[PDB]
Amino acid sequence: ADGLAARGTFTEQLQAQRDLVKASDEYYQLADKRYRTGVDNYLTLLDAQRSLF
Amino acid sequence: DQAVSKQQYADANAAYLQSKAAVEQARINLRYTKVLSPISGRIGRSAVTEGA
Repeated sequence: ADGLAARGTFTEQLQAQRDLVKASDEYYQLADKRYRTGVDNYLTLLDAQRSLF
Repeated sequence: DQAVSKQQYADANAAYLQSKAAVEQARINLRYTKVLSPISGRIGRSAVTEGA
């Protein structure tokens, strides 16, 4: 029964954490766009990589 | 090393050139003292004296 509970609600956690990884990934992509344009320095891009990892 | 941006170097270079221009303003305003001759030639009276 506890395994059926985990199979019943771990999908609604894995989809949420995958959306979190995708949101942080496109956050890092926007921070890399800001860096390669030249607005912010390299340390904010390293903070974006810290959050994505 | 790209530890700073290009923008926070560009505005710092702008502030450098603005302060250089302000020093140039002060240097011409100090060159306006000890009044230099505009053109070479023969000089007349000293219509003002020392202390006036």
